[PDB]
Amino acid sequence: ARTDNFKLSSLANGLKVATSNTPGHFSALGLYIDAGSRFEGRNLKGCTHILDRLAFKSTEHVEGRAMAETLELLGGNYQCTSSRENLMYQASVFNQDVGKMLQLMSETVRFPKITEQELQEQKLSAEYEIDEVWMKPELVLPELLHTAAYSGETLGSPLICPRGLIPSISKYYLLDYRNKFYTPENTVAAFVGVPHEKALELTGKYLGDWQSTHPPITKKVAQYTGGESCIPPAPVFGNLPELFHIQIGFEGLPIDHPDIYALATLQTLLGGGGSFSAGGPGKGMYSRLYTHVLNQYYFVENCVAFNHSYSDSGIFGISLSCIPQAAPQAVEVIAQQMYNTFANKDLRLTEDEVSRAKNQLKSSLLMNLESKLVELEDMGRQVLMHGRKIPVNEMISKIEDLKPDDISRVAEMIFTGNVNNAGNGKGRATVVMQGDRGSFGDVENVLKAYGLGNSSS
Amino acid sequence: PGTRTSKLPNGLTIATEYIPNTSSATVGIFVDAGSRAENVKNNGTAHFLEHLAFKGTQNRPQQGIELEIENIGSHLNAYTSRENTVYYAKSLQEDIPKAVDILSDILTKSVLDNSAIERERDVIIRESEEVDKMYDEVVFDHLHEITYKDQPLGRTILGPIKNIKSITRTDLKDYITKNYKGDRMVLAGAGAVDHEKLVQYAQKYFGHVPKSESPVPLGSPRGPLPVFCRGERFIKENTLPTTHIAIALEGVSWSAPDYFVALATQAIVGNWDRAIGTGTNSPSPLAVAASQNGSLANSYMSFSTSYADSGLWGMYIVTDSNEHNVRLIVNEILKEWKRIKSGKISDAEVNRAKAQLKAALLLSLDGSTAIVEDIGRQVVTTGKRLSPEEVFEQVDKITKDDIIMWANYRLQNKPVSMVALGNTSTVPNVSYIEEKLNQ
Ligand SMILES: [Zn+2]
Repeated sequence: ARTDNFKLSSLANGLKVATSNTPGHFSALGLYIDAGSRFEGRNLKGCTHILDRLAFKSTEHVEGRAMAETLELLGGNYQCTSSRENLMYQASVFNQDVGKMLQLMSETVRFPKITEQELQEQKLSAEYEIDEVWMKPELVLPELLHTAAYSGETLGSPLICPRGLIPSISKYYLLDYRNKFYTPENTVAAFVGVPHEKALELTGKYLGDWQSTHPPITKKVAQYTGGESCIPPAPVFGNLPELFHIQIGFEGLPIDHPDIYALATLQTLLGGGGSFSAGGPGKGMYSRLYTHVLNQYYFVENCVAFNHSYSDSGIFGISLSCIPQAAPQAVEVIAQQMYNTFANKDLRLTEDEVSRAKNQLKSSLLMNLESKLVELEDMGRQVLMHGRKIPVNEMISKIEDLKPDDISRVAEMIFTGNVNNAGNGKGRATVVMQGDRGSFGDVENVLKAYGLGNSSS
Repeated sequence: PGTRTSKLPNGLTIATEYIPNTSSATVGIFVDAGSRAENVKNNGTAHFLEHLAFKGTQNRPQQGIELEIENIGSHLNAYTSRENTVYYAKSLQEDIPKAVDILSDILTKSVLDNSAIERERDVIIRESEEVDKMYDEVVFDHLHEITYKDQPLGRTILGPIKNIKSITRTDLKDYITKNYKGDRMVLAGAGAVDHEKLVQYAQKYFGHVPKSESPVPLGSPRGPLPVFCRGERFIKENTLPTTHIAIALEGVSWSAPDYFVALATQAIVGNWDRAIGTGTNSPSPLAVAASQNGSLANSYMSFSTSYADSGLWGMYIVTDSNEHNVRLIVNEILKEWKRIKSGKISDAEVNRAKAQLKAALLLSLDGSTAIVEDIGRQVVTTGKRLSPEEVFEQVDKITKDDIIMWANYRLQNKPVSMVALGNTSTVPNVSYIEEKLNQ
């Protein structure tokens, strides 16, 4: 807003244009589209990923080879990625190259050709990618977590495309998706280190005459349901140890919710990680999950707090990996930690805990923001979501003013299943795990035994 | 606008770059030291110190340093290279001074408790066994050993197991006493940093550091230039699935006038991976040959390593121990170097290389941490910091001719050293390589 040197305006076609910071050694820019796996429904499953893998191929006014070569000559520092709520084209380039990069981006965003050959390539390649993804627990568990938390809808619609659905992703469906989401009114052009005036010139020049297709509005609010699921134990390799995994969460908060900073502090206060944790002081070894779990139980090789926060909902909870032998204890170990954040009169959150968590949160946010690309992405998404960029000062203040009771209040709200988001979610826990199901015991009974969750509407 | 510099009475240099609109920063103390300051019996000490620096000082016990950094959200880290010893911190701007304090405390007032010194011996050994599983690291450590035969640069950073077991608290304090001089160190900062205040704090917390009795400016010749020794070391290991080869020739030092030209030439040859390709829209003739008729190898990687007074430039190759005749891929690499020497390279590939280099050197200077890294290393090994704009200029002016010249000087009638690990039976000789290369 102010020290940011943040400026925002719109083109006649609704395209928002956001700039921030001052001149520097180089610049960053990107096009942000309010699209993602949560909007695919069942009909466009996997379209978001294929379009992003199709980014920067041939366009109406630029041959494929030329596109590739010009992007190399620009430094090659660009990318298109997408997730559940985002689809973005970003790059950092030298100052004199902003216009050329914006042109290439707008070409692939407005006039992609999507030839049979380019599509067939990305599809063939997507199958291999999916096969590999399913072997990585750090990617699979969170996928199972979301799917079960929303019963396979919106935020729980598969982020990893079902392998068998890839071959039926046709140009027709890709065009249908583009005609629904690639519209100026659903897009943001952001720039770091580029004067607002220049940005408006370049934007109007390349995106100004872009027109909406006025598609049917298809954006459903996320409805948290909670749920359970378990997949078979992973294959046992060589010297690598066998581990079971479990993730337990409850509906969290929207990224702009008033208690979001409190919640992020809770997450930092719990912290956690892998029993190895490489790095010098400051890594967060005095977080509760390290202290009360990692240091106490080593049949536990990993324990960490997660906080997935989206536009209209979120999932907050704890992740735990352990030896098959300890599986029977997982649920309770996790339940105890959640309980100890608010319902244990003798393990209340201390001034020291909260003060440290607070500072570490301020720290990681501000330090991550040292990168232009990060300032860029954060700005683009914020504007895409509520058309405004929260100033740093405000963010810091809201965190510095947090007090233990704030953190305790939020902990209770979350673990009690008492969050009331627009989707009006159930207070049921989400429990997802990999290993022999039996090995985890009566999961719901242990959670109830601890007063976690909510059973009556 | 740019990098501010100040020198302290004891010789310590303070280099800084303010980053507008930031509330955090990075401060690091860089010391001209590392493993190259050790001797055969000394070898491994600098790294040992690195580990003990977090174990306790005359002012803060171990858990006191940890808890203090974590309560304010800072981060403490360190590393040892063949050339330097570096400790650095990341923290909110409010904590810069506390940062400088701790850094000085850790570097100069470390307890070096005898109990700690013994418990650590095992940790270093474990670390050593882990590197033994990183074949690229093994090959390059051996390459340094034969190329810089019986010289400082030829020793590894961890040191021999023998030494890891015999290093004494005396060795440690001796290394500290001998090397930690103000004229041999740089306090670098970037982000929300006031150059003036940081100089004061430097004086306050680092002023007590001894001056050398024979001060030399940071970028001046340590002494006799390292000498590149031609040689070869075949390390037969038939159990390995992949074979690893590094071929090098004398390279360029940090301050060499042709430094960027050397990097440009490295980028022109580039890299390749049997599965991924080149990371380029259009592959060089080498990459094409490598991928043809079944593949000649699993991957190759051009490299250029620099030191204040020397450098190594070459190719790292990984082949399938059972499927590849190493000789065939080496032939192609030499052919590619000869293509450059013969001038048969397009304006396009030169421009592509310069663009890649500029990006790699400049777009990567993003956070305060990467910037401090560049400030510190440049000043501590060179005596100055070329600015991003100066670097851009140095690369932008490179010509096809500069490159052809550089290859003809460095890759014609010059000595080469080589190291190979794995199925050594198919690996060609060093004189074989020179013959084909100079041919
Ligand atoms: Zn180490």
